[PDB]
Amino acid sequence: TVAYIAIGSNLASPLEQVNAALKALGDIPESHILTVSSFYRTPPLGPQDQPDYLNAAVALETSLAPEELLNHTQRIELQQGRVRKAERWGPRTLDLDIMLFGNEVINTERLTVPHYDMKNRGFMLWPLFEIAPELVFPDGEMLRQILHTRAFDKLNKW
Ligand SMILES: Nc1nc2[nH]cc(CCCN3CC[C@@H](SC[C@H]4O[C@@H](n5cnc6c(N)ncnc65)[C@H](O)[C@@H]4O)C[C@@H]3C(=O)O)c2c(=O)[nH]1
Repeated sequence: TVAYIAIGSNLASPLEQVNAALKALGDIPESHILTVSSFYRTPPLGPQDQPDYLNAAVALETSLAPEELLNHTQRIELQQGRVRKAERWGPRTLDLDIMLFGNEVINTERLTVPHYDMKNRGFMLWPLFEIAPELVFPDGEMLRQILHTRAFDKLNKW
């Protein structure tokens, strides 16, 4: 099954954290990366003191069940998501979100697929459109149609 995973990091210098997470995704059992979007920069919209986010999308081929894939993404967040710089580990700065999982619809306590808010997030839709422009959602909405309707601002490459 082709799962599409959004990866974001708001560390001040996030390239090494993002690469550690991508390496970790490729090492998930019974799975392997098919394609990775470019890295994109998303400035914060409200308070300008928060760092920019680095955002990307990953196509992962996997035979795992959806909740099993979520277990691994959450393990990676626990293992790689915090960075130490001086005397303490900072807060979690890495987010891994399952956007789509084949054409399955999931609505459990733990997992909502398609991701509940991806249709409002250019930082999710634009990297996904780069790697899967013909993507169709389980209910028949088209990724191109969503971007056409909202005319989201394009994001700069990192
Ligand atoms: N520029 C920019 N880039 C950005 N990147 C990412 C963000 C916000 C990340 C916030 N995001 C982090 C992961 C989860 S954490 C909560 C619970 O959600 C459950 N869950 C349900 N369905 C899920 C699914 N499909 N995948 C993964 N978890 C899923 C899970 O059980 C967990 O316990 C959702 C949360 C959110 O999006 O609400 C952001 C930004 O703000 N700005």
